[PDB]
Amino acid sequence: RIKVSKAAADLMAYCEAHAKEDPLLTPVPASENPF
Amino acid sequence: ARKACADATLSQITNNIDPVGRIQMRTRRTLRGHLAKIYAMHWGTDSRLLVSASQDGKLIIWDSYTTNKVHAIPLRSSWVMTCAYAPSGNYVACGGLDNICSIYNLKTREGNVRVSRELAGHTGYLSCCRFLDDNQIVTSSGDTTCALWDIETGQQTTTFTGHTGDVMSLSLAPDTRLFVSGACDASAKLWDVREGMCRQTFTGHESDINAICFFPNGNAFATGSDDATCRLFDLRADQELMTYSHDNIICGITSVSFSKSGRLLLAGYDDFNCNVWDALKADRAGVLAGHDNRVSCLGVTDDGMAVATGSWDSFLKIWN
Amino acid sequence: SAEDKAAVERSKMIDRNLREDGEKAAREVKLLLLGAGESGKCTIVKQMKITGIVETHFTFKDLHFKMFDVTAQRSERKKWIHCFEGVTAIIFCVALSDYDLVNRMHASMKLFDSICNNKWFTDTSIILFLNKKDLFEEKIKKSPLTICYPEYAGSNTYEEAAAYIQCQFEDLNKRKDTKEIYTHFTCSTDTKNVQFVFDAVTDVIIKNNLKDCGLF
Amino acid sequence: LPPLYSLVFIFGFVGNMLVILILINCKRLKSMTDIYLLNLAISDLFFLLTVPFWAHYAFGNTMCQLLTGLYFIGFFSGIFFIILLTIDRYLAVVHAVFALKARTVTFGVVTSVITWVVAVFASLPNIIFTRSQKEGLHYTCSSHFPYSQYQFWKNFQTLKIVILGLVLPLLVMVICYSGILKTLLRCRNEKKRHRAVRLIFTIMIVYFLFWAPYNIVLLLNTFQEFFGLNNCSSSNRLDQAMQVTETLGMTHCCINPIIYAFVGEKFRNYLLVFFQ
Repeated sequence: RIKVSKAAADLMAYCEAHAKEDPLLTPVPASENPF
Repeated sequence: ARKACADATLSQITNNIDPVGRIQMRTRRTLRGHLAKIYAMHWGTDSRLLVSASQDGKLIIWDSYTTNKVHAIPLRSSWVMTCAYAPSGNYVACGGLDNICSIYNLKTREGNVRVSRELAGHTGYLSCCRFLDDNQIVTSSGDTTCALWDIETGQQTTTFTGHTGDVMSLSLAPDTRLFVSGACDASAKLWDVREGMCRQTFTGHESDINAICFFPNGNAFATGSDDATCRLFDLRADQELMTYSHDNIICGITSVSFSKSGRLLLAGYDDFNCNVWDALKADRAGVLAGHDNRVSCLGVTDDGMAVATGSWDSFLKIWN
Repeated sequence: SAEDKAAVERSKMIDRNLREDGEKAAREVKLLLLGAGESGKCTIVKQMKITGIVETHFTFKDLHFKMFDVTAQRSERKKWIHCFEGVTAIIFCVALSDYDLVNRMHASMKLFDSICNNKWFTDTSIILFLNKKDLFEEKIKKSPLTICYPEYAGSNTYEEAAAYIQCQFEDLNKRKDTKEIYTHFTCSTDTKNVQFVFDAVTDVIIKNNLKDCGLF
Repeated sequence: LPPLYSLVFIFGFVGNMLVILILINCKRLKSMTDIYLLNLAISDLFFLLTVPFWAHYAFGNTMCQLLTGLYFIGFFSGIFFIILLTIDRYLAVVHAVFALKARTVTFGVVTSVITWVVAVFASLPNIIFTRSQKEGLHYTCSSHFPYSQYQFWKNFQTLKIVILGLVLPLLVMVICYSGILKTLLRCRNEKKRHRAVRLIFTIMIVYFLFWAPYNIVLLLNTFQEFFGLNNCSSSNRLDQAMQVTETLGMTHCCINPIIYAFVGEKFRNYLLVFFQ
């Protein structure tokens, strides 16, 4: 049972690491986008 | 009990994070091949083929890239409320009110789909099915019990009990060692696939929970209930974290899905359209609409290439 | 373009056979069976003609009928009643003799009021059946109907006791102009009970077609 | 009178298109009766596009032969479609179980093409005998027949334009709706039947108030032996009688959606969804 701050820090760090390679929040070019 | 661990709120920690912003997401293509209402939909591991279940007795597998129907499995029972897609991609599951989790083998001779195995043993109506792997599958039923299944024998390998109300949905963690399910008693239980125990209980909702989805790292998950609130829970602190409630919305939530990054949360509402939530700010960042009827399904690909929403208007749309 | 053409070609075959596969559902009549206890789905299914839900297929007057019984479903109805939204008609089976036993008729309307005033059953009519009529007269002769409702059914006579109960089931709905309610007293003959079902569903087909024909 | 032509296109043109624009996106032709009104919407515009070009608004013989045809094929297609809708309505109610197997799209499109090709077949004698007397006007084109067979073609064209005009549809209007009313008074809903029975009488009478005046002046114009030739004074008065009836016949084409499509209870439900 860790503190909420330690668990919250893990969630934001995971989102920040995968933020660049996220097609939703960062749109991708149309040719690279299969749709 | 564990209120000592509630030292601070995630919003205060996430107050310094730059907002996602009003992102605009459009429908690249619409899948209109069904005839009855759509109740189930799952995404493939290859992010290429998705399966959807409709009330017409047809289980259609859609090719997302080319907008084509790969398969059309004739269901024995027209009433279906859940479906699953195997991680290997060989089998497809489908439940319903018949208490039968019919599993069909796609890789067969001459491309003729056949029933791989008939699953029985649930007294209540099936509500959710998820493939642990090609050999095992977890099924949620309306008899307030969920059990693990084996393909080649069909026996009750492991039964998870402890839910006071009937389970509506469940999701699997990326490491597949743990999974949680949401029942109608505003509670969520953590079950181990190997031990079948009740490590900790998640609750806090004011109505029946209808949506379950894990955070991409596997250390957290979010729930979607009919109390017009989406609640995110963590497996470590075991508390309520960043409830997603807005005064404009009063309707319930039917499907909750997470993006691959986990920064923003997908939530399906029965207000004739779907909603996009910020998983760290609880801000309504971007709203997508266009469904003729209320939406019932919502899923995101493994790579996050696209997100699909399944509504009752017999239409499937892919959003980017 | 050999691979993509074959994928679309085989997908066209998938779309072709669903045109008549779903058309057969339009010809077929979807009927839902409700009941407070074990009295549901016992009368019509007893006719000699052809796990969670048992469905009966029978063709009468060159019309396909599909009857669905949900008696085996012990889960909460609020979670799966929306799955049956859009059926042709709803068949309600209630025993007229179920008033002196523990109170069952009070639970019958409690089930009946929930399904009749449901938000997903606005366009779907209900054909309620007052079963156990053969022994209802003997039961009311043995004990008065006043033990069920404080407002007595007239003077405890069979001619007006059954007529009182049917009205007590037909006035629970507020949406009388939205849908019609068909009441029939089941007899000791399979051909008589199925005849009312055919005529009642026929009126539903007439009503349903008028919205598409534009008359309504 | 010039403003009367603009009033027809004020709501009839885009109203007809709004029906097409709402059946594709929302209805998706799930019902079989939906395709009987979209080709009906194509037919009335085919009759509507002739109105601006009929008033000599601005190519001697080829264009008006298409304009004369676009009037007739546009007219016969719409008048034959409403016959099919009443037959569709007749079979829907008086034979409930027989229609369920009959009401199918695969039968709806095959019976819509054959009634399209009988309209061009019944109209082609007009295109064959269509030439322009005055090239300067560029819009005055009439039916010219050989002197030996002038009485044959003039009578046959008139004999077919009236029987296919009123008596064949009105005979279907009465034999079908009589059976419809015979299968409607038992609907045990007096509040809803009152508006249902009232509206079906309007469909019959407005047909006799828009196409009958065209036919009433037509037989007298064709059969001069009765009154026209003997009088010879009303001919100048009857010169504009055809023109005022054509507009009175043209305005029947723009009231089809309000009497066949906008009167369905579920139809307005898609209207607000289309507006969004």
